[PDB]
Amino acid sequence: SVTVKRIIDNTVIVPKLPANEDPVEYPADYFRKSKEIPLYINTTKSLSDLRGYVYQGLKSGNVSIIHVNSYLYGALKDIRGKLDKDWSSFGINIGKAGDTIGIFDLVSLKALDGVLPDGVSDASRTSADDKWLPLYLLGLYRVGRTQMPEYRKKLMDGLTNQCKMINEQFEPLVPEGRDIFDVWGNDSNYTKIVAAVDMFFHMFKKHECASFRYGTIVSRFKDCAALATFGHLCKITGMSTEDVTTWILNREVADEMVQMMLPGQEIDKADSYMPYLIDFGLSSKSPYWSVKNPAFHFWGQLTALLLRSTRARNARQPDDIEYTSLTTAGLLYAYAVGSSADLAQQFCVGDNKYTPDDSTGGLTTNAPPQGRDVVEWLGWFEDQNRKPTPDMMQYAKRAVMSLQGLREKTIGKYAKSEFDK
Amino acid sequence: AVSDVWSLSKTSMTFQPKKASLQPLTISLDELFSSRGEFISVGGNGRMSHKEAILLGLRYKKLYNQARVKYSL
Amino acid sequence: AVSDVWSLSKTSMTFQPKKASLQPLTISLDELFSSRGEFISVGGNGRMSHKEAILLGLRYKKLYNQARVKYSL
Repeated sequence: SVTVKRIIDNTVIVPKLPANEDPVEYPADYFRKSKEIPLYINTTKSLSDLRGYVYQGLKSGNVSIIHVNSYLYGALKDIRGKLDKDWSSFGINIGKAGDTIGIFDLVSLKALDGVLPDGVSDASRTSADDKWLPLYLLGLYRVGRTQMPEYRKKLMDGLTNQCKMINEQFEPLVPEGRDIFDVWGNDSNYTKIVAAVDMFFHMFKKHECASFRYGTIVSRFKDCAALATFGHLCKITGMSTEDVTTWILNREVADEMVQMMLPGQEIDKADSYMPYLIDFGLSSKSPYWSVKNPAFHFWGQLTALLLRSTRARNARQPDDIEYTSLTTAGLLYAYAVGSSADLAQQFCVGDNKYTPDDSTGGLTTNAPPQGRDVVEWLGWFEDQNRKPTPDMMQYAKRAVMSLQGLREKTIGKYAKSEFDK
Repeated sequence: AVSDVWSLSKTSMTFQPKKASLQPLTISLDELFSSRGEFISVGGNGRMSHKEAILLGLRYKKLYNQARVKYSL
Repeated sequence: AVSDVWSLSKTSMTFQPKKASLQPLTISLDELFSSRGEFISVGGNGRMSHKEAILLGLRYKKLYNQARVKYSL
């Protein structure tokens, strides 16, 4: 290690900071000490009798948690799908070609409480299950994560998909309408239900019960916003995953990308457990969280913003990262992308243009590099005393100056404060 | 022309490109210097090699490192 | 005139049009360049050919690639 001494009297000082471990947990590590996904659902104590329990519990608030699990179970466990191709994930194969399979093929276990203190039951209940009633319960995980003025925007269509079947019925109230759904996300069995449903119909899309994915689709990749940022950055720049990574100019971002891309996580696999790594309890610390990739979040999102992103505006500004360096890297990358458009003929009728030999000339090279090669741009930047030019400053100023209604502690709020003054 | 290195201000150098399909960079001494006010300010002395006066003379156009990886400069 | 290639300023090249009914482009070195400061900054010296200086000469109005596909250049 490095030795530090004080100059005035030649004494040794050892700079110390409080330990900060807290490492990320990969989906593949779960399958080296376990081979099943435990789903503790209490034995179905009378099928039709449960439909009255939750019908009133959601009607006038305070519903039983374990009763919701069993009702969804005893209704969805009869949906069967014909396995076209073989299926495997992380070691355990859940079937093969020709076989029939159900939603709850993940390993079901039985809870030991039975019935929670008598929840208010209801007598008047006909065949409303399998139609619209179980679909409504799954879609309350979606509303249980949004607290902004968008909860009366997603629950809007929630009382439209249930009307497709038979009747138009609304359960939760106005004041304490959202104070009962955020509890559900804490119950690990409920998260395992909505994830298994979404995973099932992702395989069997042509089945008519796929419509259930209305309130289950938000689960797919819930804790993978860092991978979303990567995807978004590739689309907005138009360049490939490999070429984008070669534009990483900061060490902390490099660390995070290496962490994000660790081999053998089934990241690009079709039909896998990985997308639902928290909901299936495969991980308690997502390696694909934005919070665990703060530098890459900031850098990736700022660059996207400067390239006219609609999403990056209101993205969180992370704490405890080297803002000034990530800004320069982001400015240079965006300036490089922004200066050099694609621009090439795609179709022709008689004649077409080419220029694969003619690059410059010419000595009119008082201008930035031609393409998007990071090497040429780093060389060109080195010629500017590693300092952003009036041109880049202006470019970034144009990119932000129009922005309006920016929130505290967002990348939008940051960028404007930085480039427009 | 003064001084001792300003005599080679008319003849040009040819640098071989590093990329498979690219035009070779042709450069002369007076293309990177105005007269004497620019030549004395940067670091141009009387005693200089023709290559060293070109290489270290790459400042007026602001392209030393960019021409270093694009061409065999 | 100085340098060696500047003596070709008055005489002009004629470029054949690539399209049938189009008038040939007749261009000279005097039209493409200002006086001396413009010529001794772009890469034009005196060791060049007449064609090499004409092909480099497309810079004053910025018209190389436009004349490349329109004419037999």
